[PDB]
Amino acid sequence: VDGDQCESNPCLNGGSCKDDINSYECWCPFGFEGKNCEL
Amino acid sequence: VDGDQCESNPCLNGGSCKDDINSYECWCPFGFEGKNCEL
Ligand SMILES: [Ca+2]
Ligand SMILES: [Ca+2]
Ligand SMILES: [Ca+2]
Repeated sequence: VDGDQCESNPCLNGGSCKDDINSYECWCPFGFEGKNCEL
Repeated sequence: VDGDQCESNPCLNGGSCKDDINSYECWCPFGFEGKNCEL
């Protein structure tokens, strides 16, 4: 089944990665935004 | 704001880089150590 899309640490800047099905979400610290916390 | 300090792949020897705020961390394979898995 689907693997772990967080294994590559896609979330920058201390963001917490949650694995989804063929995708991932980043939970960013306050005041970082963007899909990977890059803003 | 803060950039991706994993730019340029600082972790050696198969290590995995995680971007933090103004810093990065490496996970290193068993048998390797140092900040950048260089020891
Ligand atoms: Ca997945
Ligand atoms: Ca390099
Ligand atoms: Ca960073």
